[PDB]
Amino acid sequence: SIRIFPRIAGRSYIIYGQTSGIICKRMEKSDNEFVIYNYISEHYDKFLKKYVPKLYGKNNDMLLLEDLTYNYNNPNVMDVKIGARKRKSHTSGFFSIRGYTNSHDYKFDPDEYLTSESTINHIKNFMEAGGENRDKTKQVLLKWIMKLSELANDLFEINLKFDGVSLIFIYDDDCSKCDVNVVDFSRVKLIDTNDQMTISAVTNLIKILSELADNP
Ligand SMILES: O=P(O)(O)O[C@@H]1[C@@H](OP(=O)(O)O)[C@H](OP(=O)(O)O)[C@@H](O)[C@@H](OP(=O)(O)O)[C@H]1OP(=O)(O)O
Ligand SMILES: Nc1ncnc2c1ncn2[C@@H]1O[C@H](COP(=O)(O)OP(=O)(O)O)[C@@H](O)[C@H]1O
Ligand SMILES: [Mg+2]
Repeated sequence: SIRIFPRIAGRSYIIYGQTSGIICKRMEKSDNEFVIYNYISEHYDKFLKKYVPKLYGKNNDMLLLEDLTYNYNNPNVMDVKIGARKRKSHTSGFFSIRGYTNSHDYKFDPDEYLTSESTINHIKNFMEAGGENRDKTKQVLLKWIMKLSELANDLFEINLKFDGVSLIFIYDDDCSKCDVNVVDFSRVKLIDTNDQMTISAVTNLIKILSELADNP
């Protein structure tokens, strides 16, 4: 019957679709996530196509979403919250890592406030599954930098407050494939300017990933 999806973070009920390449995410409190997918579809379709998993449909309170992990033999996933948290400040100042594949092995704790040193170490821990080939992990980082730098650019022209949105970083163990996408629109709001807090989150990650890519 029901196969639970292996979430990295969050609190939402998420299951595999009965069909390949789909995940079903329950909207717990309101349909606001659906309203925001549809708004972005009508007002910023290009943003939706570049950065956001496909919404294929709705079944009562379930969103049918593209499984970002589907085309991977051995996916490693990191969830980084880049939008404002509800009440708390960010564990790494401009963003909060919420989890990653194998994080329990490094005693990662999502409640722990981190220094720059510990933040960088947790991202390094996440890259460990990618093996010893410096050149291949560096190509993963550069492709993430490529898409995040375009996202930061595009966000200047989008009049949404991306409260609670996450970045889902994915790379294959063999480092042949990687991506990053924006998920979780449940608390996103209309506003009459751009979201400088969320832009600062992305530019700060671009800065951290760039030092990792340039490390000797
Ligand atoms: O601090 P946040 O905003 O990163 O964390 C929220 C938390 O989000 P998440 O960890 O499920 O993504 C849950 O909120 P929802 O995203 O589910 O609405 C927690 O329930 C929420 O606590 P609360 O809903 O009981 O206020 C966390 O917020 P808070 O710790 O800032 O209060
Ligand atoms: N489209 C997706 N494809 C693959 N994994 C996803 C997708 N959306 C969410 N996830 C997984 O589910 C987790 C929680 O997703 P999110 O939308 O942030 O839900 P919540 O509202 O519970 O925080 C993420 O950390 C990630 O592991
Ligand atoms: Mg979330």
